[PDB]
Amino acid sequence: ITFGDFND
Amino acid sequence: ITFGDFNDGEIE
Amino acid sequence: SMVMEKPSPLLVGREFVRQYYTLLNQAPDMLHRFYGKNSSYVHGGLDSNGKPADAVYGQKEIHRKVMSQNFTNCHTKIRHVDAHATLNDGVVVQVMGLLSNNNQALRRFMQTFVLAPEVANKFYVHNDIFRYQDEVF
Amino acid sequence: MVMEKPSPLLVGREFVRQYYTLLNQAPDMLHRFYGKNSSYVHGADAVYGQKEIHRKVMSQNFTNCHTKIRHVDAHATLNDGVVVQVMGLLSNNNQALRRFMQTFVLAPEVANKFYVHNDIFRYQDEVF
Repeated sequence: ITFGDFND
Repeated sequence: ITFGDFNDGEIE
Repeated sequence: SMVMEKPSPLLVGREFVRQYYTLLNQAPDMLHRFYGKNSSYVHGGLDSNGKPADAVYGQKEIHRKVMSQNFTNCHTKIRHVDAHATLNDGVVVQVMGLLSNNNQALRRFMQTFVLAPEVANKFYVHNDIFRYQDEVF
Repeated sequence: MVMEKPSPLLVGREFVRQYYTLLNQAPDMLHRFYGKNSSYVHGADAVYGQKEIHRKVMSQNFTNCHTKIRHVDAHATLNDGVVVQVMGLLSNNNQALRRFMQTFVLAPEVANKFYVHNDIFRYQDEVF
């Protein structure tokens, strides 16, 4: 669902 | 380089 | 409330490829945030004497080479995604499809990723190899 | 006597050369390149380890494989392993050349000796 720097 | 399972020589 | 089984490397891989290429349509000037440092990156192209361009490394030198490729309305078609568990907790994701930049025409490409763990259950891009066919064939 | 230092793109380029030269000299020995818990994905589903890879390679009746490799990309990866992407053409049984992508992840075993842990392969022909 989420990768890297990204914030769910 | 040598790879895997082969003795130097029979690689080529 | 409901608890479901964790995604499989094949499912993790296709879902990254999905997230990746839609972002590159929506806002490619964020695409560097999939990468950490030590992150390989080449996305096609040729150099001076006609040979295939070389790689850039690290989250920041990616954000530079990503924006000189000025992406605009990237319409993309994945025909195939194949992904498997790797060394450590990683995933390698061979990808094949069709990318179109700047309303220029569709071009076939051949891509490999390596997605690596960092929370520890989050995945980042450690390597990314992309190549158009018409620049290599 | 004379001493230097090594390289990923060099290991990657070295390995390829040998992969596709043994692929023509003796496919019946292509398996010895791989270790335990390796993946062989040819075309389709995966197979694992020395014995099964050897049997899948058999079944595909590689006979007189010729290759033209057009570009090799290699980069160090996790374990100080190496990830390679190759693009080029393969022919089999004296047929005509078919454009192919192949992805190797190479992993260290012993001093200075790599083994293949993941091997995905597909042709242009039956993708786009």
